Amino acid sequence: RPRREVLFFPSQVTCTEALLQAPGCPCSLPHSESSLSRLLRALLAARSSLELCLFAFSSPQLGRAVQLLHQRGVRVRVITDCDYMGSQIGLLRKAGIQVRHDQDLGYMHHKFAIVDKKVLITGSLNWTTQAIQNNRENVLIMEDTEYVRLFLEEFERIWEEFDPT
Amino acid sequence: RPRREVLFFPSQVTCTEALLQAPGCPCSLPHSESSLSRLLRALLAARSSLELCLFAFSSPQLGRAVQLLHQRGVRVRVITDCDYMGSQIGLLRKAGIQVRHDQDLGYMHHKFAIVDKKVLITGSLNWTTQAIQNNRENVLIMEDTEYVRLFLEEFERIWEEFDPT
Ligand SMILES: [Zn+2]
Ligand SMILES: [Zn+2]
Repeated sequence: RPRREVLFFPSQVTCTEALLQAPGCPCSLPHSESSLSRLLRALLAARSSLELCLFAFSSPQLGRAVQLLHQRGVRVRVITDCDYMGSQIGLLRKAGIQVRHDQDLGYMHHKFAIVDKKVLITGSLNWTTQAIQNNRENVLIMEDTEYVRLFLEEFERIWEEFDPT
Repeated sequence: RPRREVLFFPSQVTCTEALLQAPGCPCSLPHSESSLSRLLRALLAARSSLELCLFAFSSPQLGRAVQLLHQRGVRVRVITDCDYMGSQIGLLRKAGIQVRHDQDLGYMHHKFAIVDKKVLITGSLNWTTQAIQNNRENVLIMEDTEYVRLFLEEFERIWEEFDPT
């Protein structure tokens, strides 16, 4: 019953235009699933809340997904290692998504996301196009109440530590 | 019944001299458990096989643990991103442990270990003293037959790809 998946990267290059509600498919890419499309779908399943705790976040596809969730009324909170001050984090911040951050020293090295306080997405993968398309990486997607509890506790500790006020 | 733990880092600094069978405790460090001691114990529980697939590996404590397992007759196979050509990987290689490697370009970005084809240890953590003592990181320790199967399959694919012959 409970979701337990693992995605291995590098991801196959596939079309995500419909998934990401592209404005305006006739493209040449495969229209089938990949590790990236599976990750996107896990995130886009969010109806209530998304916590993101990511060392690095520059993927425009993943940025678009998070944008759409914010536009849908999902409560999005993001922690990254760098403040990123046309970056994705810059665009998320401009859209009104709360982003808190570390010293850009390497210290905040988690790569996880929590969807609706019920699904934990966690791996070796930094959310960058370079890593997604080129690196050997893993991302776990788990509906596990204890892991979600413990990761949400960690998230909230880091969230409060980085409160700009 | 099945093990499902998560270790969060940075690790408390605690004594590991007895655990790592130090030659020759009167030290000033706490003699209690930490995220690092828990990781060490998970590895040292190996009786048969250890597969390590690690972006970076420079921790002398973790190096010592792997050494001891090799000396105990455990079948140790290591994949790292860099060839490391007094490094830990150098010392493991000299001791007769088979190490295979990537291009030192960032591509081999996993941070996992498989103990006795039954426990998967996987996280955000690179096995370096700097990361262990300073970074916010997670390491999962899971007795999960499907995750172990799929991670062992991935390991073997990478192992064969990097066969020096
Ligand atoms: Zn298309
Ligand atoms: Zn001691």
